[PDB]
Amino acid sequence: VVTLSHQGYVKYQPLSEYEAQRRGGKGKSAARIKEEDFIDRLLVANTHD
Amino acid sequence: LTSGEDEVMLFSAEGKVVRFKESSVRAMGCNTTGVRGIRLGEGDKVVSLIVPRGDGAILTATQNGYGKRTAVAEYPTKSRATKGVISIKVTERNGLVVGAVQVDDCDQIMMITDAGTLVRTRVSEISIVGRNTQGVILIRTAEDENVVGLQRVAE
Repeated sequence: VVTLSHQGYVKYQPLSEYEAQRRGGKGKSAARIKEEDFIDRLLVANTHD
Repeated sequence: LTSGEDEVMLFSAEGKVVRFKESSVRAMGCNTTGVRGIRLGEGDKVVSLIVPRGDGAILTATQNGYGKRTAVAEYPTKSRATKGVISIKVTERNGLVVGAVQVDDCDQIMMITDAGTLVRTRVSEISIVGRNTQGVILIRTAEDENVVGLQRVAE
């Protein structure tokens, strides 16, 4: 899974690190957010693509 | 990616759906402006795009994590550059429509806000409702937060 910031910072992490749950939870933070930035993109894809 | 013959559905944050055949649009060169394909209103932006395939898979979302599952076939189709119908109730507990996905059962989805807070749940706990219905609680959004991402995870 790939995440991108407004200023532009890319990273991908293994999918198995997360587990399904019931709707209505809080959820852990995927990436340590900057002081002044926000995530504006998201994508799921295979490593060899 | 679009094959020779398929359908294109455009969506807006104000609840607008437009479906038309891709045959009405012709191929062009690289450095070409293009043409208008949806009779867009004012104060709205096209925030999602879905190419229908198969059947029985549709989902929406809002700024507060409210969405619903509806049948694909109950969306009327007209010519391009034409007004659409209301796809989901705006209300006040939802906010603005962010994105739409074509996901059937046996799958999972991910929702991420502007401050992280990744979450992953299944689609079994969302039922089939009518188009003119409001959203139900999916993710417990926190203060000063809005849903920015919505992706589909297959089986």
